Parts: sequence; structure tokens; C-alpha cells
Amino acid sequence: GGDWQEKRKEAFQLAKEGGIAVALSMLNDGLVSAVEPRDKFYWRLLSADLLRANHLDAMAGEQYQTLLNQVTTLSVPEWEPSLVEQIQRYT
Amino acid sequence: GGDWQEKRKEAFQLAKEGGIAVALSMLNDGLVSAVEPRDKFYWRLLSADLLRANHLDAMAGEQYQTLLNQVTTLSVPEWEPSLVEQIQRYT
Repeated sequence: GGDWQEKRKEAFQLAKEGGIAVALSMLNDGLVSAVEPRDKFYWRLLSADLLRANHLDAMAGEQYQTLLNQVTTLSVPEWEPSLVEQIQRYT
Repeated sequence: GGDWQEKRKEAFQLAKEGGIAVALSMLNDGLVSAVEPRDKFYWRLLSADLLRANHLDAMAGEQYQTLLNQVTTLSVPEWEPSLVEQIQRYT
């Protein structure tokens, strides 16, 4: 994913060796930046992936499953299906 | 739109002063490139905008309205609503 992966590894390596919390501090500064429900999704998704990296599996498991159901409501399965397919992989 | 606008002025100015048809020649080379229905949309959209620029309003009017109905099927109104809102402006 283009902007997905541009911010993904950016806040990943900001915290993988930098501070875990300094990344999440600006993550909501980037998600408060988001203006659409399309935009308000990926930030929380990649935060799930973030906290997944730190071996915090089930804190954000709920964030995976709660959004796996927040998406099937609105036909994204025929409109970017992969996006939720890897969610289906990691819920 | 990021990739939308990256290719929008890319084939706009390829034809605005260059050849009108050389742009559309590679447009389907870019849309045959498209992998998903999400991807298969924007190319035909911007082709509508292309042929709109050349004062060919109603040839592609049908391409506007036929896709305005091909989208409401799948909940994009709560998932990138603007995208189809400007379609609503130009159908």
C-alpha cells in the first residue's frame, strides 16, 4: 500500500529502535489529521500492527476484530478486498 | 487524490498539447494494469475527465452516470464519499 507503506515503515522504525511511545504520540496527530472514514481506518490499523510488533498480541487483537466487523458493514470486500484479507489473516 | 492526481495531470498534459489519442492509448495500458475493482474505477473516471476536457461532454456523460450507479451498490458513500461526490457534481 502506497501511503500505507510510506507511514508504516516510517513509524515502525521510529520506534523499533527509537521510542515506542514517541511514535504513538504522533500517530494520533496523524489520525486526527485523517478526515474521512477511509482515512480514519488505516491509522488505527497500522497502530494495531505497531503494537503487534512489540509482542502485545491480544491488546490489539480486539482492535483487529472490532474493525474486521466495522468494515464488512460497507462493501469493502468488493472494493479493496486484500486490505481486509490480511486483517482476516491477523485477527 | 494522490495517485489520482499523479496520473491525472500526467495524461492531461500528455494530450492537452500533445496527442489526444496517444494518452488514451496508454490509458488502457494503465487500466489493464489495474488489479482490483478499486483500481479498475479511477482509470475510467479520469478518462471521463480527459474526454471532458476536449469538449466531448455527453459521450462520457454516460460514463459518469453509468459509474455513479456502479458505485452506490457498494457502500463507498461511507468510504471515500468525496470521490463520488464530485461525480455527483459532473454527471
